[PDB]
Amino acid sequence: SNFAPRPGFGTLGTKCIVKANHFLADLPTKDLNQYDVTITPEVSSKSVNRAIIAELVRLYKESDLGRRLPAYDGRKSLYTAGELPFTWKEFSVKIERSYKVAIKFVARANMHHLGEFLAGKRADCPQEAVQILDIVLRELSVKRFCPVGRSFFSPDIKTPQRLGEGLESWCGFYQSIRPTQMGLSLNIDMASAAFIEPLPVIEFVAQLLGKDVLSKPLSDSDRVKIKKGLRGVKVEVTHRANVRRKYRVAGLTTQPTREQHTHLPCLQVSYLPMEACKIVEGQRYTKRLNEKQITALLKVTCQRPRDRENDILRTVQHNAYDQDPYAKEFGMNISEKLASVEARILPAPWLKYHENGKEKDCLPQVGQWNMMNKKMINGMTVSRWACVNFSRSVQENVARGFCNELGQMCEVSGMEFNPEPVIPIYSARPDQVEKALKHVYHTSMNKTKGKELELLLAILPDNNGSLYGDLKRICETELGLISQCCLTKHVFKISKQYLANVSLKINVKMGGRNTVLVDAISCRIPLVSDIPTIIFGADVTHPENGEESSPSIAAVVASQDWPEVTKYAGLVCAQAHRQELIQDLYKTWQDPGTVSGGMIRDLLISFRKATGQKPLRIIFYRAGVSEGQFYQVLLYELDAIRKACASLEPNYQPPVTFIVVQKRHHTRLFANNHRDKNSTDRSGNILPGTVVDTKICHPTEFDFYLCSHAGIQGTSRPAHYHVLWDENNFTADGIQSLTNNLCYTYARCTRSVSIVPPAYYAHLAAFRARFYLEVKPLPALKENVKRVMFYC
RNA sequence: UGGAGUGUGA
Ligand SMILES: [Mg+2]
Repeated sequence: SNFAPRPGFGTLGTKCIVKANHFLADLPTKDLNQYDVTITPEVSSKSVNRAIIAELVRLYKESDLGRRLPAYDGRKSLYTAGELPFTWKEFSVKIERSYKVAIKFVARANMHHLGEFLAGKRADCPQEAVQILDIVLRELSVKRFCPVGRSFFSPDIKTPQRLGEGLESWCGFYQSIRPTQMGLSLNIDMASAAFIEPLPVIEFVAQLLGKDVLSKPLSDSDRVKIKKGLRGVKVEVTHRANVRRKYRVAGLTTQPTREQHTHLPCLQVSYLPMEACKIVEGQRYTKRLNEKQITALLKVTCQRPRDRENDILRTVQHNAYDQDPYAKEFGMNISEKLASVEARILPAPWLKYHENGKEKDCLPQVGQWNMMNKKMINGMTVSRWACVNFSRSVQENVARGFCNELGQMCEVSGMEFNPEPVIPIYSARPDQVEKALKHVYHTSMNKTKGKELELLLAILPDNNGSLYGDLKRICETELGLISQCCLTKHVFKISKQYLANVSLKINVKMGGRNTVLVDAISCRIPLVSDIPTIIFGADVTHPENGEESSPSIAAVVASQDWPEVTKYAGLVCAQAHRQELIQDLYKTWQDPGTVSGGMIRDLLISFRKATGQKPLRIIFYRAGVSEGQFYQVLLYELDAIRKACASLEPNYQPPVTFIVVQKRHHTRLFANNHRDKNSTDRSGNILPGTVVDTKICHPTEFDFYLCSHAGIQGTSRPAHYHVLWDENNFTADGIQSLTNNLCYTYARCTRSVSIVPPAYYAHLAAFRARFYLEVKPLPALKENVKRVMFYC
């Protein structure tokens, strides 16, 4: 069947007005038609095909096209308002390479279907009409800019400037039409991406290396880095007077020119000298940025909400959609004002802390609170602990003092940290991590009469490198320990807030919890606390662009303690490259008969063992989907859940509520009045816990926008929750309030988070599991670690 | 790796 229809509109919270970045578009009625494109020989170059089509149009616009102006998608589809006076005619295009183009009328799209879908009278989205409108709107943007997909950004509009290590950053908008509740919306939003500067090869190499290589040949690592950076760069020769030929470069010779600047190897297309070549403008940097040039872009793309709103308004008026021939002929009419969306600021929930404290309750003012005069619900009275000093700057006395300070902070925050460790702290070196870990574990087990450790405070260096991952992998797949790796800078500079955050982390890293909603304690949460429910969360973390070697990791967590649900236990796996499903939610093989598996079954069994009873309802929070596979993901990951529940106990099919969360979109909400105190306590974003479900949401399906976090800088992007499946029959107010309330139960922070802790923990587990691989099956987690939040 | 929050809808 189709998705879950929207049951209604929310009412809770104080009314307020925000401004979205969606611009109303009025659909035309011109009987738009699509004409197929066939070019022989076949070339997969979108720019070349577009140029060929443009030349064909210029040649034969008044010949047999009837003065009708086509709109070409770029690869295979051509759209024209009305109907051309011909059906199947072929035109020859000579660029002098010659091409043969075949054009045939395919079918006629229906704008009335788009109107019916936007009016809420059906549930099927006319992808054809939406794509035709998008392409006819973006023809002029493609012509005037450099397309990178749905974003057309070019220089001389924001003065692109230096980024770091050669490549720079460009600025511009992101345009994508979308069918919303109020009608078609042009989702214009500012965007930026990295570009390679048109610099000579010598200058670019010097900037990337940050030094001079006039007389120093490159090392193996330097050569590998140069090849990785330069793989896929177009360069043009400049030594010739009037030969503007281009030579794509992917391989570099291993020998110098003599075997000018002939010492260094010359690029191979013969052997093109690297001293008389220039990088072609417009190239895009692949892979991912480094830690130094990511922040340089962050200082560019991170601007105030008012500045971003003004930039979007300026960009929309700069395109002038009311003047371009494509939209004038096609009947398009785009507005130039931000939608005045009404919102609702949901109230913050009451948090209950331990009775043994001055403050037994807390009301988060602006989405963040403090632990002063409060104690955790559950201390864990850690008794056995040890420390490893993987650093040389810090001394034994300094490390012992840091441990004592952390313990005192834990005790005053509500723990019972042991004053003295099992074994005296000793300093090792960051290369013998395995030997140090086995030595510490074996010594601790030899002492304390064969009782395992409960914690391991590790002071690893600032830029350790290949050390944190190895340490965590060994401790969580070969030893079975719990570690609290810290950095040397914070050990040297002790701050009470840092100690409190570390205490909050190590409380939940050893069982128990530190804060609970009063509604959860009082068994008063709508449609949750009435009967036991297990709240799941999934996330699939794909590797860095082209990384076939490394597989993709999927993680699934689930709440484990009922009456005050805060404790999530998760499992991880490794599946095929760039796979958008989770093949390990259920697995059946032959073993004498057919023993089952998967993560759903294991987590349900763990929940049953932990709380004494099987869960009665399920609330699934999926993440990491790309909007192109909702149907497939829902079908597979709901059939897997049903089969896992059936296999565990017969006739056990609890209701499920499949909700997909994703923050990767370009829907921004701005404060209606920037001169008023209705925004965050800073000079920035809108108030936390504000819900939007009108005028920018799906016309018929069930979704909402929730900005539950207090943005610290830049324009905070609210999360998007889409309820694909709903068997509990959640009301709009109930689901919005529940999702907002969970955001206040994050273990590691004393603030409200943007996405739900289920999905956030699933993402953290998936990101952490990348350190375990060293083949399709990941190493098995130890049995003393899977029951505790090792990832937090 | 104290933490939340800021850049890509494959
Ligand atoms: Mg994720």
